[PDB]
Amino acid sequence: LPITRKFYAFYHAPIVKFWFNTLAYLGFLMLYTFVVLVKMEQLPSVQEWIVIAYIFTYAIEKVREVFMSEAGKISQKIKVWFSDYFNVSDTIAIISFFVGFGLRFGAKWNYINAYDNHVFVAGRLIYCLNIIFWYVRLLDFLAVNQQAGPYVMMIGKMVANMFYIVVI
Amino acid sequence: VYLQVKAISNIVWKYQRYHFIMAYHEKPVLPPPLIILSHIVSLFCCVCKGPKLFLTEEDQKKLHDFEEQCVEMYFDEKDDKFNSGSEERIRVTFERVEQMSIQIKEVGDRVNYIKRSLQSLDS
Amino acid sequence: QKSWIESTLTKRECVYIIPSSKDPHRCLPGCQICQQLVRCFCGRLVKQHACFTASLAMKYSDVKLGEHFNQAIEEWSVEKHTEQSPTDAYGVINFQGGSHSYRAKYVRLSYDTKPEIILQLLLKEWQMELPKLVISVHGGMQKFELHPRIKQLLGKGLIKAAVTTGAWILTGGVNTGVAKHVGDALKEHASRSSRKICTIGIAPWGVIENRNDLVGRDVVAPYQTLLNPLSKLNVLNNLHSHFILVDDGTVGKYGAEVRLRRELEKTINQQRIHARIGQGVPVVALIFEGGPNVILTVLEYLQESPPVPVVVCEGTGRAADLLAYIHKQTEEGGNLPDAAEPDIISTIKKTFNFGQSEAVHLFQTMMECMKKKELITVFHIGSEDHQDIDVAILTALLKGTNASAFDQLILTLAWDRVDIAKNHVFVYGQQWLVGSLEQAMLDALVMDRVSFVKLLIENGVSMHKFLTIPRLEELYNTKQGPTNPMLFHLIRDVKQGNLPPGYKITLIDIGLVIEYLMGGTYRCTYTRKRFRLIYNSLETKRFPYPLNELLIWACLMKRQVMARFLWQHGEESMAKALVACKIYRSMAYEAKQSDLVDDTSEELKQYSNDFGQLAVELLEQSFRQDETMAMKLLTYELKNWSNSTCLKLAVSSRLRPFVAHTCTQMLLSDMWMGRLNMRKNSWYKVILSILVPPAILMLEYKTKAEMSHIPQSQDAHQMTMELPITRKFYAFYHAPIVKFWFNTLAYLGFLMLYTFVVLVKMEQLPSVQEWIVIAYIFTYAIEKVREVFMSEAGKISQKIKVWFSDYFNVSDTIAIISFFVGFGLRFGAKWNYINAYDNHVFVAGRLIYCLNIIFWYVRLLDFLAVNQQAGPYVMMIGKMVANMFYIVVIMALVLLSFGVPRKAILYPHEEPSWSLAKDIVFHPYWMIFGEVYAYEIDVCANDSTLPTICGPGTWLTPFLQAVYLFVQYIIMVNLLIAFFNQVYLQVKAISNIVWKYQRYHFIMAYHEKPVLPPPLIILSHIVSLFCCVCKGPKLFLTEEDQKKLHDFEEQCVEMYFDEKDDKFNSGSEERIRVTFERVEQMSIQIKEVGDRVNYIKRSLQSLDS
Ligand SMILES: CCCCCCCC/C=C/CCCCCCCC(=O)O[C@@H](COC(=O)CCCCCCCCCCCCCCC)COP(=O)([O-])OCC[N+](C)(C)C
Ligand SMILES: CCCCCCCC/C=C/CCCCCCCC(=O)O[C@@H](COC(=O)CCCCCCCCCCCCCCC)COP(=O)([O-])OCC[N+](C)(C)C
Ligand SMILES: CCCCCCCC/C=C/CCCCCCCC(=O)O[C@@H](COC(=O)CCCCCCCCCCCCCCC)COP(=O)([O-])OCC[N+](C)(C)C
Ligand SMILES: CCCCCCCC/C=C/CCCCCCCC(=O)O[C@@H](COC(=O)CCCCCCCCCCCCCCC)COP(=O)([O-])OCC[N+](C)(C)C
Ligand SMILES: CCCCCCCC/C=C/CCCCCCCC(=O)O[C@@H](COC(=O)CCCCCCCCCCCCCCC)COP(=O)([O-])OCC[N+](C)(C)C
Ligand SMILES: CCCCCCCC/C=C/CCCCCCCC(=O)O[C@@H](COC(=O)CCCCCCCCCCCCCCC)COP(=O)([O-])OCC[N+](C)(C)C
Ligand SMILES: CCCCCCCC/C=C\CCCCCCCC(=O)O[C@@H](COC(=O)CCCCCCCCCCCCCCC)COP(=O)([O-])OCC[N+](C)(C)C
Ligand SMILES: CCCCCCCC/C=C\CCCCCCCC(=O)O[C@@H](COC(=O)CCCCCCCCCCCCCCC)COP(=O)([O-])OCC[N+](C)(C)C
Ligand SMILES: CCCCCCCC/C=C\CCCCCCCC(=O)O[C@@H](COC(=O)CCCCCCCCCCCCCCC)COP(=O)([O-])OCC[N+](C)(C)C
Ligand SMILES: CCCCCCCC/C=C\CCCCCCCC(=O)O[C@@H](COC(=O)CCCCCCCCCCCCCCC)COP(=O)([O-])OCC[N+](C)(C)C
Ligand SMILES: N#Cc1ccc(COC[C@H]2O[C@@H](n3c(NCc4ccc(Cl)c(Cl)c4)nc4c(N)ncnc43)[C@H](O)[C@@H]2O)cc1
Ligand SMILES: N#Cc1ccc(COC[C@H]2O[C@@H](n3c(NCc4ccc(Cl)c(Cl)c4)nc4c(N)ncnc43)[C@H](O)[C@@H]2O)cc1
Ligand SMILES: C[C@@H]1CC[C@@]2(OC1)O[C@H]1C[C@H]3[C@@H]4CC=C5C[C@@H](OCCC(CO)CO)CC[C@]5(C)[C@H]4CC[C@]3(C)[C@H]1[C@@H]2C
Repeated sequence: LPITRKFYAFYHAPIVKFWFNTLAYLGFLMLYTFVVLVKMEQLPSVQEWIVIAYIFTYAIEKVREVFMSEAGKISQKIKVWFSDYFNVSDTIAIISFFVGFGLRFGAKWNYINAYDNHVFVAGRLIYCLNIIFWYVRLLDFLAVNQQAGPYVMMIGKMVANMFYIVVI
Repeated sequence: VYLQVKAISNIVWKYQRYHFIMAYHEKPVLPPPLIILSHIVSLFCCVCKGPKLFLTEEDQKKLHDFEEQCVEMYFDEKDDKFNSGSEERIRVTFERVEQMSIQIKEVGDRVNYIKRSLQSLDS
Repeated sequence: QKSWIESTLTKRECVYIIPSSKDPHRCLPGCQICQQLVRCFCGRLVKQHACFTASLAMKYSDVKLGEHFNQAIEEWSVEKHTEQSPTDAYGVINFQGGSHSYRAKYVRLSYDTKPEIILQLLLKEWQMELPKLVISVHGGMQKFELHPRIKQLLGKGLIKAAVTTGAWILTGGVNTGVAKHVGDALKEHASRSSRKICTIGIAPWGVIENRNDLVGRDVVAPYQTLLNPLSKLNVLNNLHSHFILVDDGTVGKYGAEVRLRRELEKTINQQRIHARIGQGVPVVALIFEGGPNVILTVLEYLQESPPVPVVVCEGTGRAADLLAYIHKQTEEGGNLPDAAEPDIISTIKKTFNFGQSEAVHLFQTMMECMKKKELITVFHIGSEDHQDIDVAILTALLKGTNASAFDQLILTLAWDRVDIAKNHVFVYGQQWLVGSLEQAMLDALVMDRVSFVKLLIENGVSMHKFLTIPRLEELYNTKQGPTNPMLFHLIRDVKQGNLPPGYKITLIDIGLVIEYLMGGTYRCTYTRKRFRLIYNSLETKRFPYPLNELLIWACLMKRQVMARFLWQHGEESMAKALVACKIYRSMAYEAKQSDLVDDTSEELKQYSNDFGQLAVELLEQSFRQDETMAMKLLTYELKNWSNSTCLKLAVSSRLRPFVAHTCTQMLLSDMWMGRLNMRKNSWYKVILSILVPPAILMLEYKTKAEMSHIPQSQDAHQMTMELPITRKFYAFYHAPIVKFWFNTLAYLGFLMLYTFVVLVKMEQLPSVQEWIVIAYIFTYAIEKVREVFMSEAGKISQKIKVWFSDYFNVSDTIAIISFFVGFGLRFGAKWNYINAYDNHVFVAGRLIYCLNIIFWYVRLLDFLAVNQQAGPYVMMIGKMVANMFYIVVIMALVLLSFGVPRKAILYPHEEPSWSLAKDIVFHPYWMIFGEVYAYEIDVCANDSTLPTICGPGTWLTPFLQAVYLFVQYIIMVNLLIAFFNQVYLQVKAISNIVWKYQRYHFIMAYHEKPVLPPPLIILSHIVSLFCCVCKGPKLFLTEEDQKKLHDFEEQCVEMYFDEKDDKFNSGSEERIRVTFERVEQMSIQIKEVGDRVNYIKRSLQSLDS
């Protein structure tokens, strides 16, 4: 196979698109985690800008995933993509981070001590909680394996079929 | 409830593996920090400029032949898996042996007439 | 042109015109209605002959104006008045409406076509293989009628003979004749849809119905099932596959059967039946009620050269009956009994409705038909006369056609059918040629016909006699069978890349493959200096044990069904099966690695575990007879398999169920004992007798009789050839159980000192204890080196690959290397002379000790697993740690899902630090173990240990943690419990087997270990070193005992088969099968009596009256 057709066949492989997103997402969770733990000044650090960039561009990937879906009438496109645990959890996590970035960038910043503007405080605690949507998503990646998938697909069927013991 | 959720959860997994693979098979190459490039390319050009199993007409026939034979076997095997089973051979055996009893005893009668005959014909 | 059919074949058709019967019927002016109706002698309506040149004559009436010598026309020359052109009717019938739509196919050619063309397209274009029989059914073709038994039974044969020989039944095609009748059989049987009989049934395009439906080039046809009551044109019969529709160039006419159905028959009989075989493909002629023409056609095949035989049938109709009728009257053929020589002509009259001049003419044909009664037969369904027309058909080609039993057999070989030859070739008083039996075994082996191998080896063909170098050597060099295309791969590997053009495989080569497949040091006979000589020189050119040499062939070339057959024969049955399990297991590994197409590996892995399961099932059949001899079987030097052992082969194939049998464990115990009888003695006494040497003299040992089944070294054999006091010590100390309890009590005296050093302070120089500690490890390390260099394996790269495939030999390497980093930095240091633990070098070297210790307590599981109860539980902790890696990663997301928000919400001023890598992982890990940090939740509360962490957002952590533990203590930690509880039997069952297997490698390591433990072992090293520079076990039998053991194996094999045959024949499922099949047959033989008895009654009601 020639050199030019020997790249195109790699990059347009599903396994490659996976291990080329995982290593990005696992480089997103290592920066976001860094932002969440480390203090946060008036303006986003280089890391936090890259964090917003992923989510934003990721959100666009989730819109185009809807409009260019197989389904027909939009009301049916908006009924298969929301019948998915992680596409809801993205919606909740993309909408929430932009409540967080809204109240974090959009704030008065007392200039004496942060965490004296409850607006600023709020927008962070949105970040520090939205994070749970993004570690839990690694089960979308970890379930690729023939051994791990099932154990991920059991934690739904054990949480569901024990609601009644847990009320007792 | 472990076996009966582990058996299912394999099947729900192997089913969801379809919707997952066939989403990367239409996903951009480039990940969601740099995907915006592949979006602008597709956007810019779609305003300006799924998979298929491409067979040759010869292979459409060879595959068509494959389906035909494989159907024919499915029936020819199950018919034998039924006729070869013991429960079925007991049924036939039973129903024969019923019929056999009949066609023997009527001979048993008839033979008893050919005997009392020859005991008296020539005498 | 794109189509080889019409590119080659052509269609003939009338091009001139010849008015057939000029005289018009009615409608006073002839001119129009004459031409409109009066057909050409061409065939169809004269007006229909388009073919433009004729149509510029049809314009007025015809060619050759009106009268214009009306007599002159009257021939329709089928070359001048009839030109041909490329075919435009060749396609595929679909038989519109057919109940699963059975298919066929058609062409349309000119009868002058030569058979080379019909044959080549048949086998190229239509893509078939040459058959192995041609049943050309030249019978009567008048839609005739039969009785059910002969409608039904006669097919049971005819189908069967043709599916068992891949035949091509060659009918007349049409559904109003012999074609119609075979279809009645073809459907009643259905051939269990497959590539069954590939019936041809050649007929014309002239008498055919719906010719216009299937016109066009390579075109599907809507050919329809027209059972219109009159329909002068006829349908092709249903079940017939491939058709030919030879267009003479005329509707209505006949003749497009014989011009080709002659040539085809001869032309197939001209071709070779198979690559190996060199006969002509057989032709057999079947007759269903024939006719005036057929009864001559019958005669023609009798008169052909080759004399193609015929098969007729009593009770299909006129001809088959009469040919069977005169077969009764005529005796010898030459006779005709003259008392009835027109009395048959009385019958010849009534059956047909013949006349007189033809009556003798039929009778004439009957004579030459009988003149050779030799090559013709009859089917008497009414009696037991060679039942099931198969045998008659298959047989008839052998009885009549003069051919040697070789030439007979070799045909039956091609037809994969012994039952014929078993009862019609291998019959009484036969002229069996000297080498024909041999030359046939050459063919049955290569072609994979085990059934004829069995047949020939029964009738007498010694493998010892039929197994030279040249014979055997080419059996590899054949493609004429189910070849493994992988054998050529392993060869080109061991040649290191070399690959000549044709490459005659030599027996040097097969040896080097087996040396490579069996591994270790397995030297085949094919590579030894002796055999290398004689191979470069060519009964001394024979092999002693052939079925040991073919069993390799049958397995290298992946011919399982041959391998098992060649296994039950011969001798050394257990050994052979375990070699096969290694070869297949070894080919599978090379297939996976070196792929080219479909792995065939699971095909081989199934082939290994089949043999490898016979050995296990052959052993138990020997362990249940005499457990003693069945332990000698596992140990006697084989001498045909590289001086190896029936057990060292199982271990080589990782065949756990054999080493984990209860005979391979009672032997290993008997070696674990040694010369000790530890069923009387007790483990108390050994531990005493070690620390009390003179208590050895009160231990009850075993006699040389009780150590017959126990393989020994040379020296112990000598101490039993040449008990005294001096031989009563040597037998103790050189016991494996003693070498164990004499190392444990050292190692357990090492761990009690090392532990003392680790805990107690450590001054500048090692204390007496720590010197003894170093001594053990050092001398122990030497024991681990010599354990490698003097290992069984060959090339060092393989010695350095088995000793590192062991959990504790790695852990030693890590622990011996590490302690000498520790002793290096502990002895090699400056020692501040004010306080230790102020030299980080010294500190370091200790913490190496205090951590290396974990390698040395964990090793007591190598000692504790000796027990039959503890071993498994030790061999489970591997299979539970392995098969839960994936729950435990899910348990680490949840940990950081919680640890990152909490350290973010509670400590919101943290500069970058390494503490942000502990405190996101630290407390959330100790929560899994029930430490809730209850006075650190709700840090703003009044009972808090963290009243300074109170700030914005810190009310969220009680919720996160609630969610956390519900996952990490109720969902997930109780998912483990449910994991283990449900994977317990299936790991406990295994872990027993993995333990009982590893007990081999453990015992047989003390059986080559020094007596003296790793503090004092250095003495036994220097002794062996000093002397080896200056100066495994064997089961020593006497020649008499080699025979008694040989007898033991023989009988035990014979029972294994004789028992399983009865366990199958005694089972209910099998008795139902027979009962069923009998009771079917019984129904038949009763009801026929029920008939017959009903005739003997109506008789006697009227005879005397
Ligand atoms: C695929 C489908 C699923 C995904 C859905 C995707 C859509 C996501 C849905 C989003 C809807 C959620 C609400 C909007 C977010 C802001 C809300 C907010 O509080 O704003 C604040 C900031 O408002 C500003 O104007 C300043 C900061 C810039 C706004 C950036 C947010 C919009 C980005 C959206 C990009 C989305 C596009 C993504 C690409 C498609 C207003 O409050 P404040 O000014 O801070 O208050 C000052 C108070 N003080 C003066 C007393 C201190
Ligand atoms: C910084 C962070 C701040 C926020 C933190 C707080 C986060 C709170 C945590 C939230 C937990 C989120 C996980 C649950 C996801 C849904 C599960 C699912 O898919 O169920 C089912 C969806 O069934 C349907 O019928 C589809 C529509 C229902 C969607 C449910 C929306 C829940 C919204 C909650 C709003 C929460 C928002 C709260 C916050 C304002 C599964 O599929 P199905 O049943 O087969 O689908 C029907 C298909 N069918 C008809 C063909 C069969
Ligand atoms: C006091 C505390 C109380 C407990 C608190 C809450 C804890 C519990 C969680 C609560 C979250 C709310 C979602 C509940 C799930 C609903 C759906 C379900 O049950 O199963 C359904 C799918 O299930 C899923 O898609 C998700 C299953 C839940 C996973 C929980 C997250 C684990 C990791 C979080 C780590 C966080 C750690 C850090 C936290 C800071 C499947 O059900 P089914 O039977 O197959 O039905 C058919 C489905 N069908 C319609 C699509 C065909
Ligand atoms: C079967 C196969 C598996 C087993 C493998 C068996 C082989 C084992 C493999 C071993 C490889 C591991 C490395 C070698 C060990 C020393 C490393 C080290 O740090 O040395 C140190 C001591 O160096 C000295 O020279 C002083 C002490 C004597 C050296 C004794 C160690 C060698 C013994 C080996 C006997 C092995 C043979 C055993 C018998 C066969 C160097 O550092 P330092 O001088 O302390 O630093 C001073 C710094 N300061 C001045 C600032 C304070
Ligand atoms: C944050 C903490 C996280 C947990 C920490 C880590 C803890 C866990 C341990 C980690 C150690 C790393 C080794 C893991 C084992 C891998 C191999 C395996 O799974 O099984 C394999 C063998 O297994 C063995 O030979 C060893 C099994 C592990 C025993 C663990 C030590 C127990 C005692 C420690 C006491 C320490 C107490 C003191 C501590 C100071 C068998 O697997 P299989 O399926 O049969 O496959 C076929 C094998 N075949 C190829 C040979 C044919
Ligand atoms: C269940 C049966 C039990 C009862 C039910 C009754 C329900 C009624 C509940 C009512 C809640 C509202 C009243 C409280 C607000 C008053 C103000 C206050 O104290 O603020 C405190 C914040 O504390 C909170 O905000 C408390 C938590 C609010 C959410 C409650 C859970 C949602 C319902 C359940 C759903 C969950 C989802 C489950 C997911 C699976 C601040 O005070 P502080 O703490 O001292 O810190 C400040 C210190 N500083 C100023 C120095 C920095
Ligand atoms: C969105 C997807 C992107 C794709 C990812 C790649 C793009 C991301 C690339 C670069 C991003 C950063 C560039 C800007 C400048 C960085 C400065 C900085 O932080 O320096 C710090 C290192 O860096 C960190 O501590 C944070 C970044 C590295 C670790 C986290 C991400 C790694 C994973 C992603 C990559 C591997 C993937 C792994 C998984 C497969 C060092 O400084 P400090 O720690 O402050 O201390 C210094 C000492 N002092 C303070 C005393 C002076
Ligand atoms: C930057 C430099 C490069 C290195 C960076 C990257 C390092 C590596 C990255 C990740 C760690 C795991 C690597 C193992 C992959 C092995 C291959 C494999 O088989 O993958 C499998 C799973 O494929 C997955 O992608 C599984 C999920 C991993 C990504 C998500 C993070 C989960 C780990 C974090 C969780 C928190 C734990 C936190 C712990 C502190 C897919 O194949 P298979 O199942 O074998 O398929 C079977 C059949 N088949 C083989 C025929 C197809
Ligand atoms: C490598 C393998 C070799 C084979 C092993 C045998 C060879 C090893 C032989 C002898 C080694 C010691 C000889 C040197 C001098 C010892 C001095 C000493 O320590 O005295 C102490 C006893 O001893 C101990 O406390 C440590 C040694 C004995 C216990 C640990 C090993 C026992 C196991 C091995 C043997 C049984 C095996 C059991 C399991 C099967 C007593 O002094 P103290 O404790 O300091 O207190 C005194 C009071 N004072 C301080 C107030 C004054
Ligand atoms: C110096 C003065 C003398 C006293 C010192 C010596 C004392 C004794 C030494 C050790 C204690 C155990 C002794 C039991 C032995 C009984 C005999 C036996 O059957 O052994 C078995 C196991 O053989 C072993 O060797 C098991 C492992 C013990 C040595 C390693 C230490 C593990 C225990 C410590 C771990 C740390 C725990 C910490 C706890 C605080 C072997 O035989 P079997 O399984 O019966 O075989 C079944 C079939 N058969 C019978 C037909 C063949
Ligand atoms: N290859 C591959 C592959 C890749 C990813 C996945 C994960 O698939 C996620 C989808 O799987 C769906 N899903 C799931 N998801 C399991 C799950 C999701 C999230 C979490 Cl935190 C957990 Cl504790 C478990 N369970 C389902 C069920 N019981 N019935 C039907 N659908 C289920 C869910 O809607 C979600 O959208 C599965 C397979
Ligand atoms: N008789 C006897 C006898 C004596 C000792 C042993 C101990 O086992 C020794 C070997 O056993 C091997 N082994 C083991 N060892 C188990 C083990 C070893 C160490 C530890 Cl700490 C633990 Cl938690 C468990 N598991 C194996 C497996 N699942 N498959 C194949 N081999 C396995 C391992 O390589 C180790 O070297 C086993 C039997
Ligand atoms: C998939 C998983 C997602 C979460 C996670 O794993 C992978 O992502 C990782 C990224 C890590 C951080 C990267 C860089 C640094 C900088 C360093 O700066 C030293 C400065 C100074 C000290 O004084 C030198 O002198 C401090 C540590 C820190 C913040 C890491 C902490 C652990 C983190 C958060 C890891 C976390 C467990």
